[PDB]
Amino acid sequence: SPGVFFDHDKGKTHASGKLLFAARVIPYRGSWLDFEFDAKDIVYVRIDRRRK
DNA sequence: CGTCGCGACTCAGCGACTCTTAATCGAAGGTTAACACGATGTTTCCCGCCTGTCAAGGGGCTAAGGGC
Repeated sequence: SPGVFFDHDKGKTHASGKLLFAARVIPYRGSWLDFEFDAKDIVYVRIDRRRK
């Protein structure tokens, strides 16, 4: 369904054991947006999972 | 007697091939300037050569009947 999503990572793709909390808003028709974090504790706008 | 001028260093990071094994039924939707000679094939009959009938004629071979 269209709307913002916050998929907290379950440890996978983490530095050691930390979570990611990828805040992604899925539009009904358009380009996806990802506001996930990293091990450096920084929010990166991974638009449509292309770049970070 | 300190650092920094100047060097590697491994750490991260970024890209990327497969989804068993047989099977349940066959195809599958759009895109919308106008015209002109020329050289280039396309398609029809038309005679040329030749092929394939059956027949006609005949003879030559084979065989069957009659006579001594």
